[PDB]
Amino acid sequence: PALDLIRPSVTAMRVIASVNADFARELKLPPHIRSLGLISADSDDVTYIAADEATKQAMVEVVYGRSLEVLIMLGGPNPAEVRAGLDAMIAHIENGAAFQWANDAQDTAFLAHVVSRTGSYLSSTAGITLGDPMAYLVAPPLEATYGIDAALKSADVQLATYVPPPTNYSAAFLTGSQAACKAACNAFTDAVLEIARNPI
Amino acid sequence: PALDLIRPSVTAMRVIASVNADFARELKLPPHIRSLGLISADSDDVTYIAADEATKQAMVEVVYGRSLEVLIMLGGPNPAEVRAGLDAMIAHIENGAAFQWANDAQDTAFLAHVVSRTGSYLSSTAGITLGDPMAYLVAPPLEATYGIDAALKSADVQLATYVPPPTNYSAAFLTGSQAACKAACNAFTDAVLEIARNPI
Amino acid sequence: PALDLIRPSVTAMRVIASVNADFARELKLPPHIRSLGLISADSDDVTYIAADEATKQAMVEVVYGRSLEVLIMLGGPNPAEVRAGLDAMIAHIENGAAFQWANDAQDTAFLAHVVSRTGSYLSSTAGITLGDPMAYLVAPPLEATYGIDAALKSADVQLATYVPPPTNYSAAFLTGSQAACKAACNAFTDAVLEIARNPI
Ligand SMILES: [Zn+2]
Ligand SMILES: [Zn+2]
Ligand SMILES: [Zn+2]
Ligand SMILES: [Zn+2]
Ligand SMILES: [Zn+2]
Ligand SMILES: [Zn+2]
Repeated sequence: PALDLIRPSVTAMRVIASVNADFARELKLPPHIRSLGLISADSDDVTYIAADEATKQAMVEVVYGRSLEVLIMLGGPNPAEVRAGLDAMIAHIENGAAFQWANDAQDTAFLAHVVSRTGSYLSSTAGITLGDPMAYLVAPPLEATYGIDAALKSADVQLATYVPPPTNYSAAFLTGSQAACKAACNAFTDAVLEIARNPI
Repeated sequence: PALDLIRPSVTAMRVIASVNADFARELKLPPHIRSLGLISADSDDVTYIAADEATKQAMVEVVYGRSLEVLIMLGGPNPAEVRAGLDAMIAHIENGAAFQWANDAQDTAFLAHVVSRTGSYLSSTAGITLGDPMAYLVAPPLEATYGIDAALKSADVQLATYVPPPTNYSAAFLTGSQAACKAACNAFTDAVLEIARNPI
Repeated sequence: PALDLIRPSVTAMRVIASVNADFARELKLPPHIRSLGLISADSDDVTYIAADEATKQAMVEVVYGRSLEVLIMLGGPNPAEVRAGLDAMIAHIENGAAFQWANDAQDTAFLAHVVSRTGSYLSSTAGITLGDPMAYLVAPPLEATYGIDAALKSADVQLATYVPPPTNYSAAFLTGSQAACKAACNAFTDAVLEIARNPI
């Protein structure tokens, strides 16, 4: 209704304890990576954030990950490090960051979370130092653009990465400090809400 | 009765997460191998084929394996790679290659499977390139010899390894292509069946 | 009553598959150690002996461990080696070495076990060769001192480590042979029992 979460979910899972010679290659795989985790899920950005958050709890890395709703192949040395990694992705997936509705009619959904310590997945899919804070904002395009601008007019932050909307949602990440990351966040959600009630 | 499978089974299992200094030695163990998998089973050849098939799914290798009905000690770096290995052996053991009866009286049992991509266990217990196809034929001695010959007179194949029968069954492996590996296979089973009905 | 065991127990557990950069450091952690096991328990000495006994079953080592009743952080390369390690600590904890009562009134408790092959935890918290036998004697202070002396007057053994009592119990370790380790052990328990009935 208001800002009620949207529990995302895990739809499939499977570990490949020892990726083929020929697969690791075509796949373009560091030598050190012979184990593999396949995770899929519904929300992309909420998985993106998991992939990230499991790059900190197991020595793993996101070999891959795009919107289908998703797929994230987590790479690691032995399986036991990609397990803990997957088992974490789930955990940050089944109960962590979540979209939210922006109207009551439940038909215009947004996403304002703060990543306080980027693991290696977004530090990198966004010109950043590993760990720097971040504001991951996802909303419908138009609802999106207007909200960033606001975002920005709200805190000393910068666009930390930005090809625009053309997810069928605009997403964007803003760094700066981390409180400022938060206000910006707040202000993103208000923007997007004034429009979902009355702009749109 | 006819060619009804003979489900083999797993009788025991145990991982040794960290083999003794002194055991690894007497055992003649590569340094890289400190974990160990003990598997036992009934059918030998069907385990042999598992040992093989788990050498492809976990970075493991068959440190050992002979007919007792069996024992296969799988070697690996950490345990988590010998687990996935054992868990696979089982899987290819509880539901994969299987002996079959050759008479109806259920008392003369054979084994004709095709290993399309040898892992490192048989490529090696048979002058071969790693992965080359293969025809693993097991049958009572006499039923055995007559059937190979046939085997051979059936497809362009070669004996890829062969000390003869003297398992209480003759076994033998034939390489060549892989279709030819199959006909040879077919022709092995017919041979062995004409005798189990009427030669024997 | 007499010498009835005192089952110790495991109160908490948790694996940290990938210890922080900054934690491993402050913690003073070999590079090779990125996985971590936290175990806690009631009896200290009985955990001490586990920590030890799991240093032999998984490639792990006791990064830490003191009396609180306890905490033992087990260090290892991947998690799969610290798991097997923890799972062993438990096993030698839930069913192995155990305190015992020394009176019937159940209020003066002792501990006489023989560690026949020290792993790396005590070989080292006691000038010893890795594996040398050992006699780990824990008893109330006074009950303690009198009993060692006896200990010693009983077998050719040596104090293998000794800051005295000031556990709220004196503990001490005696090496020598391993039978002699045992008599010494026996004689420690009698001593401590003559006093728990009548000295004390
Ligand atoms: Zn594991
Ligand atoms: Zn948030
Ligand atoms: Zn595992
Ligand atoms: Zn077959
Ligand atoms: Zn494991
Ligand atoms: Zn004892």
